Amino acid sequence: TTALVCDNGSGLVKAGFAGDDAPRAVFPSIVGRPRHQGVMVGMGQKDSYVGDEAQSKRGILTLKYPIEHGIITNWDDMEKIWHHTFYNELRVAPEEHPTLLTEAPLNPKANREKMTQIMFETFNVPAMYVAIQAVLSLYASGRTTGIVLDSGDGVTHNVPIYEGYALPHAIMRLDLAGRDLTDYLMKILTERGYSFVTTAEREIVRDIKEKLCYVALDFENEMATAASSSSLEKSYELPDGQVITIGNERFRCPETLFQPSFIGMESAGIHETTYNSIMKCDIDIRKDLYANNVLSGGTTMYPGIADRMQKEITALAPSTMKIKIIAPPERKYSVWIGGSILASLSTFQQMWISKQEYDEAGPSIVHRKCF
Amino acid sequence: TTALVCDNGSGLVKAGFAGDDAPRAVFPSIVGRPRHQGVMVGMGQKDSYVGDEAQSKRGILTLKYPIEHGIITNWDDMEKIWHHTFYNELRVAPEEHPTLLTEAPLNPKANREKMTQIMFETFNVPAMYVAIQAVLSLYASGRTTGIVLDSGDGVTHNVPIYEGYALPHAIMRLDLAGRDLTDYLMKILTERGYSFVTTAEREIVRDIKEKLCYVALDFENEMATAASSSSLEKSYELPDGQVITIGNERFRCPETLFQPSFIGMESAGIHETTYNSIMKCDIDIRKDLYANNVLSGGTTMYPGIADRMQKEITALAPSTMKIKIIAPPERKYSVWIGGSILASLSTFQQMWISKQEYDEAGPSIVHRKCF
Amino acid sequence: IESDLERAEERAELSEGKCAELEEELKTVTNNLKSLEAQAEKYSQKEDKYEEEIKVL
Amino acid sequence: IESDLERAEERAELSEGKCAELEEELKTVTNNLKSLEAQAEKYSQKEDKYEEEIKVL
Amino acid sequence: DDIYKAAVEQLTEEQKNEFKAAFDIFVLGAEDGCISTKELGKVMRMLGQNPTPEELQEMIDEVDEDGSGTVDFDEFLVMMVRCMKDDSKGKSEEELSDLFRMFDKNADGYIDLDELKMMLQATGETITEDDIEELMKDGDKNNDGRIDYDEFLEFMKGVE
Amino acid sequence: ISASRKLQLKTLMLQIAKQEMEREAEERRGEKGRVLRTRCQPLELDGLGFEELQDLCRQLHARVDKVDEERYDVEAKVTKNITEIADLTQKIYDLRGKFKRPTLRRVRISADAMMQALLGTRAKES
Amino acid sequence: GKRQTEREKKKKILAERRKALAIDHLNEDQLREKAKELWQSIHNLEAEKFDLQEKFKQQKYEINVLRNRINDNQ
Ligand SMILES: Nc1ncnc2c1ncn2[C@@H]1O[C@H](COP(=O)(O)OP(=O)(O)O)[C@@H](O)[C@H]1O
Ligand SMILES: Nc1ncnc2c1ncn2[C@@H]1O[C@H](COP(=O)(O)OP(=O)(O)O)[C@@H](O)[C@H]1O
Ligand SMILES: [Ca+2]
Ligand SMILES: [Ca+2]
Ligand SMILES: [Mg+2]
Ligand SMILES: [Mg+2]
Repeated sequence: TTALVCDNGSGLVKAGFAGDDAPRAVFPSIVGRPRHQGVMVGMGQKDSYVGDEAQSKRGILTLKYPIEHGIITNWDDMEKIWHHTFYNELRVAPEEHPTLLTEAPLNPKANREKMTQIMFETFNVPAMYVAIQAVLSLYASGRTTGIVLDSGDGVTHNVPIYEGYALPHAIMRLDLAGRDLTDYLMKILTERGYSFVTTAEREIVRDIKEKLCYVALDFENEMATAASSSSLEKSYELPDGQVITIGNERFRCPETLFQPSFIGMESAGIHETTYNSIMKCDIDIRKDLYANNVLSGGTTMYPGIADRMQKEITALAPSTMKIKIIAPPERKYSVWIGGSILASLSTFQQMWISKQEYDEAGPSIVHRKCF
Repeated sequence: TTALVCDNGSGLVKAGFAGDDAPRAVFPSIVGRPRHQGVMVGMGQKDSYVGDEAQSKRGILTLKYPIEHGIITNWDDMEKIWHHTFYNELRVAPEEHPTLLTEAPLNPKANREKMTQIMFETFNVPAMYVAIQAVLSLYASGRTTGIVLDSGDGVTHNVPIYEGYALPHAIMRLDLAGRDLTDYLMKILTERGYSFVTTAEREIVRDIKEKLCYVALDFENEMATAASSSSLEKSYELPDGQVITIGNERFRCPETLFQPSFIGMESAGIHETTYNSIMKCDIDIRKDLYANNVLSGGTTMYPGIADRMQKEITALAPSTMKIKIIAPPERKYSVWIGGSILASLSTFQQMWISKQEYDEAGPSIVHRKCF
Repeated sequence: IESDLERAEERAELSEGKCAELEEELKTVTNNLKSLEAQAEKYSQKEDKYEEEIKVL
Repeated sequence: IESDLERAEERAELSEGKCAELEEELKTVTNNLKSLEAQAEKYSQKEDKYEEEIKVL
Repeated sequence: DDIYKAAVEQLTEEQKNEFKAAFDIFVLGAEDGCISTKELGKVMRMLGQNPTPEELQEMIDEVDEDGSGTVDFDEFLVMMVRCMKDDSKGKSEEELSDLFRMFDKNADGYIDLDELKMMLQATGETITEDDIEELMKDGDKNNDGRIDYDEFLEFMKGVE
Repeated sequence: ISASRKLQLKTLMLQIAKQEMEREAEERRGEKGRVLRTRCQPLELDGLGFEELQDLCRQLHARVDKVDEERYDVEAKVTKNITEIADLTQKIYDLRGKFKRPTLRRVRISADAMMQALLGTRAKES
Repeated sequence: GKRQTEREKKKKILAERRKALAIDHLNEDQLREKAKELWQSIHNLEAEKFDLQEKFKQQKYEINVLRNRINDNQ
């Protein structure tokens, strides 16, 4: 039979059968209970709208993501999300399909063990396998080397790989991602008068960020230009009218990636953690990693980031090496495409964690040889 | 058995069995004791004529409404009105019929508790339920969202509802209604020479208001036109002859709705309390409320109000949203039609306040789960 | 006529949504074209420089 | 209501025309982008050969 | 109702004569011959009660193929059989669902036209291709060709 | 065909479908009985000493426990299906119900009943 | 304790569904009687299992039909 390539993610759940080009169903991972009282009788009001249904009734819900930073903080809601994904968005019972979840690097063990225990006890799948979210993004590019920066919505991690041999001592995981950029944008919008507070209006600020923000090639020059002319002010229409005008908030929101001091984080930007991740590698594979830097994940879709990052790394790196940044147009679904490719391989067909194996060793089987 | 859908109202009591299209008996709610001495013996003169009987002998009575502004100020008279409604206008003993009263929003608790205590002790009904007068008017329109402006004769209230979930923090109740318009019309008629003082002549002024007054589309232009031409002066024949001619009093009486400063009230008109009630709602359901504005209640029957209100709201609201005002021809009985529909539902059949429940918790049961 | 109006409104809404999506797609692809053209110009310059280096060495 | 319905249908027709034009633009730009991608690949091969010759010299 | 409509469609002497005698009694003010709306209301008022004329007008024009305020023959039969509900709407929901799921041999939740016409052949009743088209168009609400259980019940209304 | 004629046509259609359901259920029962006969195979009892009967009892108890766990599994599946079909039926009702409130009239009595009330026993056919 | 609830549920499935077996105290003849009783029990249990399978099939069929009707109406 065919395998189910699910990809929990944090912000958008992407799923679909193995062997295709794009995920079949992509929908936000939010579960929102209603918060008001409700007076109409017999309206058929449910107790929790999940997935894309709660992005249409969000006016009277309190949306809450069940995955904070890669890790899962609310297991009941995550179980509800998985149940919805299997039964309503794909309509395939899990009793007859292997599953291939994905997990960020350096995550707590208990999260992974609970994930496998749920998949084997509640949904009762035949066999499931957990894979690191960066190796798949390297599969999708058709490479076999390269250092991949997978800046998702929950957590940004940077896994270097050479000739198929991952370097476990050079993984640099940073917890700045799309959600923190949304919060920072929502916080700097208040400098013009627009106040978004409700958890429903966070979605509106996310839409503003997606449609308007861009990464500046040079930060100081843009700050000077936006403060003199008015060629940058782009307007946007809220879900009820009252258009708003975003000035130099456009390139200040995604600039947080390269200067995490804006949101008070100490660490260095995504332009310098890649160079540090390279320098921890051996001295003889640094040229190949320099030449095959891969971008993935949703947050790396800002217009103009593949040039800013290249300029920064070229500034840091030695002058002789060639710096090349692979930015495929299908960046958002790169991890899932790689997952489909991996699940479609014949050599991989014996790596699944078969159910009888789980019955013999318990949920701690995932840390064992079947990784 | 069938349920009795009574609707106390303030000015007209509307009642009838559940499941029909129109109330069976509609009659003014006035109780008038005779005031003169009376010399004929054996004429069979009663001590209090209630309902529609006191609108024919009103020449020698002192009519007094038992409901001032939604609240009930004279419980003995209200009990008399209910007794008349049950026994003479419907001729069904209440011992064998559930009842569904209606109550304005934000009313004193003691009023509701006394109402249920009367219905359970004096009339001894099997089960009664109290419902908010605006949710029913929303039932009758066949919608499930929308913000309903129910401008009755006692009190005007504006309850917004979305997807069946009422928003309790956005109810704007204003105490200007048909009765204050009658008093203001009676007060401005004195500018031509016609003086109505007696409580019986208030009924004549009410008839004048119903038959002649209309809401102007633009107030200043109408004031200028009525002061130059004479195309507006419509005449009306009193109950004894001596026709009267109403000039620019025609559109000045109902204009008080949009400018409550005329009768000295501070608050804003019904055109601006609706917009304020909308703006208190969440940012994502404002479009639906804009598109589904519902009118109900008797006082919204003035010829030309559904255009004036739409013009005013379109002036206030953002230019992109579409403003639509639902004004069904059966506006007056909209609340009662909705009450019939609600009482005819199968899902609602277990929400009644059964008598044994009242015996166990006292009259304070109404504030509890059985709302 | 009211039902007809509702149908017209929904058709217009769908058409506008498709128009917005096409606008976004064209914007993205045009940005890609601009970036690639700049890269090609720089590459021609680099190629000339490399040939000069070959000759001198 | 009739006047509003007529205006809505006219709006829908205009939006459909705009969508058709956008489709045309998108396809044209896509073709141009593919051509320039091939050109850039040729640039890359030229650079590789020049680099190798430079190393040898 | 279901028996009465069929009986009065091609009735013998008795109940049609009863209807004629009812009209003969109704001539006390209303004598239009073919019962119009005003004569119908006058008859209902002279009966001795004041019912809501909405039911009367629904009987007189709603079920009609004309709706002209007058009373036809089969239209009056529908008026007579419409006071009660004896025709069991073409079986019950459980029976209809069972027959549709065995009808849905493809288990797709819809009945394609091919299996529809094959089942119609399996019926063995009188054949009427125009009636087949009418039933299909009753299933052409969204006009997807296939007929779901909703439209199936829609043209199964009153099937006795 | 007349309207009544096509109503009778669909009535015969429903009768044919009901007969098909009857034969479906009959074949279902017969084939499932045969299949159980294939699984639930009678075994010899006589001629066996104590040890053989004890071993047979142990095997039977093990199979009982196994098929009982399997029955629990299939019953849980059946319960899930019941819940899901109930939810789907309720959703169908919501999409095509509730707002279906008809003209509930207590004055349009049955033509026979109304005619009798206004005339005595004149209406006796319907 | 919900996780504990499901774990004790499946534990009771694994344990209580097994019943009390007592055949050694039953003599050769009583052993035959016990074997017959267990034989009937297992055969009836498999009959229940097959009926559950068929009922689940029919319920899933109806679920498919209702969901398809929902898709048609939406
Ligand atoms: N076109 C875009 N432009 C800018 N940011 C985007 C765009 N699309 C998505 N994002 C950001 O990326 C996030 C989605 O990232 P995604 O790759 O789905 O995370 P995950 O790894 O959990 O799947 C969104 O929250 C959004 O903030
Ligand atoms: N046709 C009409 N035109 C103008 N005003 C009317 C009309 N009918 C009723 N009214 C006003 O509305 C009042 C009746 O309102 P109603 O809806 O009966 O109040 P309630 O909510 O108490 O039932 C009357 O007092 C009258 O002033
Ligand atoms: Ca007619
Ligand atoms: Ca079919
Ligand atoms: Mg990801
Ligand atoms: Mg009222």
